[PDB]
Amino acid sequence: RPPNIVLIFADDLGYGDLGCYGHPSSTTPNLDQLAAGGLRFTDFYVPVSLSTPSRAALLTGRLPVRMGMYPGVLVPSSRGGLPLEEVTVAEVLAARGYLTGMAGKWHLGVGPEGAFLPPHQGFHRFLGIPYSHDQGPCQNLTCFPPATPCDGGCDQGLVPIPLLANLSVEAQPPWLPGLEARYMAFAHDLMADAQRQDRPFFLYYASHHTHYPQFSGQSFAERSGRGPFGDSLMELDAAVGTLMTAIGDLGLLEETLVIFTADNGPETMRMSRGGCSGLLRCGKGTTYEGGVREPALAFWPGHIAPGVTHELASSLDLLPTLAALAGAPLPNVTLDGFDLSPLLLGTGKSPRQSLFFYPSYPDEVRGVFAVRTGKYKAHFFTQGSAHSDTTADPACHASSSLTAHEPPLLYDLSKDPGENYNLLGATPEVLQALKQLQLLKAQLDAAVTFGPSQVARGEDPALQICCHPGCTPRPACCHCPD
Amino acid sequence: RPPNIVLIFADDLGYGDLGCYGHPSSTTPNLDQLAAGGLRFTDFYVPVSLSTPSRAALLTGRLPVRMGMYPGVLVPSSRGGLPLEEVTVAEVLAARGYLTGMAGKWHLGVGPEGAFLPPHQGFHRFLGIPYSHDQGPCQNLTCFPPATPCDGGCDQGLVPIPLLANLSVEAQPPWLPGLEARYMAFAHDLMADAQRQDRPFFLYYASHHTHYPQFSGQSFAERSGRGPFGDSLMELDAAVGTLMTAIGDLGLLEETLVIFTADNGPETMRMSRGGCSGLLRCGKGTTYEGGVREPALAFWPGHIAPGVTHELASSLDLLPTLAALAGAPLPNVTLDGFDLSPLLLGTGKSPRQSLFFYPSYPDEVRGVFAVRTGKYKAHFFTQGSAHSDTTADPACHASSSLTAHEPPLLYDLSKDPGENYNLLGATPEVLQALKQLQLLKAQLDAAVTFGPSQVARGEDPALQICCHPGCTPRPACCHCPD
Ligand SMILES: *[C@@H]1O[C@H](CO)[C@@H](O[C@@H]2O[C@H](CO)[C@@H](O)[C@H](O)[C@H]2NC(C)=O)[C@H](O)[C@H]1NC(C)=O
Ligand SMILES: *[C@@H]1O[C@H](CO)[C@@H](O[C@@H]2O[C@H](CO)[C@@H](O)[C@H](O)[C@H]2NC(C)=O)[C@H](O)[C@H]1NC(C)=O
Ligand SMILES: *[C@H]1O[C@H](CO)[C@@H](O)[C@H](O)[C@H]1NC(C)=O
Ligand SMILES: *[C@H]1O[C@H](CO)[C@@H](O)[C@H](O)[C@H]1NC(C)=O
Ligand SMILES: [Ca+2]
Ligand SMILES: [Ca+2]
Repeated sequence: RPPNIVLIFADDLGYGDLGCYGHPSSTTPNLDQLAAGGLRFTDFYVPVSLSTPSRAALLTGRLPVRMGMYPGVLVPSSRGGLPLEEVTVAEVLAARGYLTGMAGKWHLGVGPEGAFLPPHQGFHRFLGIPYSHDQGPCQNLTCFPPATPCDGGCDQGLVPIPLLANLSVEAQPPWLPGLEARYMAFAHDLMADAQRQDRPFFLYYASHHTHYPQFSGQSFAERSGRGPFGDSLMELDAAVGTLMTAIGDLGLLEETLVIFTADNGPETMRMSRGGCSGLLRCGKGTTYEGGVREPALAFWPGHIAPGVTHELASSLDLLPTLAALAGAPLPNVTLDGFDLSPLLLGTGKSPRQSLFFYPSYPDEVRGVFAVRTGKYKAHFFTQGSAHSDTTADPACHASSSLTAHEPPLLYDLSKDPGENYNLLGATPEVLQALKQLQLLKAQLDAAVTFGPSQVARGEDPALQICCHPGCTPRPACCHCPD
Repeated sequence: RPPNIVLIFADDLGYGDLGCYGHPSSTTPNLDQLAAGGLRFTDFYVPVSLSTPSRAALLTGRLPVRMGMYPGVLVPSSRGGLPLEEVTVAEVLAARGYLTGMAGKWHLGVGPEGAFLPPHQGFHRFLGIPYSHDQGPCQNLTCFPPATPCDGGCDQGLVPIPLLANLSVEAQPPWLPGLEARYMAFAHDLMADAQRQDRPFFLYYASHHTHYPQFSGQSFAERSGRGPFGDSLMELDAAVGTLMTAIGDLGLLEETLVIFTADNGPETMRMSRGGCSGLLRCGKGTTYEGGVREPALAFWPGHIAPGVTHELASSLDLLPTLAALAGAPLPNVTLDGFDLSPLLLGTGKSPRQSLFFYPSYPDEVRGVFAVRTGKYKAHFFTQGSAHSDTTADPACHASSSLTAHEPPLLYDLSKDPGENYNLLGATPEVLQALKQLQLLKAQLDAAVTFGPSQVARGEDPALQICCHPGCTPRPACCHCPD
């Protein structure tokens, strides 16, 4: 019997935000305990530093450029989305007899009649927002009870963020100081129903937590010590605790695999209300470590022994790994990941030796921006980001334009994870690594062909989810609070 | 019966170097275990970001400017040193019937006939170097076995670093790839002798570890994964393990208080061979967090319960704390520290509410550079440092000159520990904190009077420790290897 898989996916969380990663003010007890009793990756990566492309890779196990998930991210009125021809991790597990369920952020397309929503991609049940919770006006929305408004006002001229139950609206806009609870209830029911049916479950919990605007329930409002960002993180942390308690009540601890990760680096433009990359450089939107190296925790009593691993792992590896753990056969399409089960179970080492990073806005001429092989990371092209502004490092700012590098900036991450000292700024070891890194790039650029841009398919405001069909005057008239 | 006190003092170690503090490549098993089974401070500080002044504060529990321990640091031919009129933590414990012993770096003066050496300051036994191990030519010295030279060549035109046994030379220069062992042996004997005499011991272990040049024994050479700096840290870590094993063999675990800390931030000019401040800003030589906030661990089974504390603590508090734990009466002189025993034992909170930081080169006109009260830290004067060069942040570089600030740069460390967002760049809470921080500064500048500069007393090459008295041609002729 395959194990119960619980996949927690954080939004805009940095490498140095969790307590178990050394943050001085963060409050993350549950996550610290999960790490204390399980594997903790120090070198877990994501191919792209943005929500849409990153998530596209997690579910499909393939580089975002293949399925046209570029450039940037999808908006509410986007005409495209994650292709149906694509096979998600939910689809492979469902065929294996898994009760699949997703709670939270999707951001992988909505399309016409909701053709791109979770129910059509392999999930049995679904409760959450079709995209980032800031993609819709929030001037009047309350982020912290009793009545503390969400700063910034969010994306204007849009229909309020809808809380969809499968394919139909449940609220619009939902009550943020209580949206988390709805997810936990949904999660507990999914597991309970799965238990009584003698059927394994799969909970993809894509939290809105630590993405702007920062929100929370009265239970965490001003309780972290790190302010708004802290309270939001404390809620995400508590959500992990409740899921563990629920699994504990059902007596599934040793029969359930829990995994925690985030989609991309910290949005430092949010300043004190944003995440922290720690010692790593830059953040969200950039190909620097701070934006692509995400925290990761593997928990599974009696199977995954507690410790810390410095071995190379990526979000592209989850699908094949989970498929191997569930006995579910891998899809026909070429995956860009590996089976990390040996590493998790402790029977061997990780088969991942190289990592490829693409920019927020890729093209077939420049190709991959950075490649890592072993402890060496080359930067063929560097670029800053608006998401990584307000930092002391000028390289992260939007001011820093796309500059090419020949020879590339070579960094030894084992002794310089902060990417401060360029080696080629020679040694037989270094020189050999260079020729290797240059060849790996050329090989991928030659093989990988960019799939048709889904984002370039245009926008149509008629695709915006409205609570009252044939409403007037749209989109403001689309309403149905709690 | 008072507890056995073991004080491990690291040299040039950053806030983000230990594994338990989130470093991706560091290997520090013993220290990670010590933290896992004891208190771990997230807000432990030092008044000055340099070796000499910092150490002067640890032993005396008073601000370095009081006893004239400025400016900069002491050199081998320095005419001055830590005043004998000063009462060290070794002196108060010795009177309480403690077998005191120091192993490692002193850097608190040597003087004429060695009038400033440890034996005259309260230590019964002593084995170590009178100052930084880089203060003397190292072109020919081997840092890593079998025959790997120390890079940089160190301070030229000086007598080789002497390994003193109390007041007399034992080696010059000593074998670095084996200097650590001599310290451990000395430590084990000190504890053993103390045990049989039914007398409590006090081991001040001031390691040379993570200070340049990086050295190690064959046991750790290329075994950390972080290179030279890593190997050096791995040895320091192992040294902690052996001291614990020794205490375990004597069955003193619950009767011995172990404390680990460092004197100042990472010397980032050493680049990949230097420390890491983590998410904190800048490093050694600066008043920024990266240079004054040091890691700290309190271990004591059955007394100090494992956990993490965000409460304010300083190296200035150790003397009064240890004196309270040993029942030893505090000296007549005014201490700038507090008794942290309630915090350690868990019977109460830390009495420390404010922290004052002085620059590498202070003066009575400008006074304190930065003051912290609660979660707010004000910067009345900012300055970079050569020790903090080669970083991406321009504020740390030596290029950044001493600039005044009116109103001061106000930072909320609870939500901005990286000191990126100046609040005064207003709010009743903030505005009230400002007037408070401004008053605290003015009060200290008015009260504290700078003691006569010991460093300004001049240099005399005749004070250099020579193995062969009346040698020729000095100082090169002063030799006695192992
Ligand atoms: C999404 O839709 C499915 C049906 O397509 C719902 O599943 C049923 O849910 C009820 C409880 O509400 C169970 O008693 C049924 O056994 C479920 N049927 C199946 C086939 O699983 C699901 O609850 C819906 N979820 C949301 C959040 O709307
Ligand atoms: C420093 O000097 C003291 C004496 O002033 C030494 O202490 C004696 O050491 C021997 C062992 O070598 C013991 O048997 C004696 O009992 C010790 N006497 C006292 C009064 O403690 C000490 O060993 C010397 N240490 C170094 C490193 O030179
Ligand atoms: C709140 O104000 C905004 C404009 O600032 C407007 O878009 C929204 O409809 C208003 N809603 C309510 C409930 O007042
Ligand atoms: C080694 O060379 C240095 C000069 O580079 C000199 O100071 C030292 O005395 C020499 N020692 C030996 C043992 O060769
Ligand atoms: Ca994201
Ligand atoms: Ca030092």
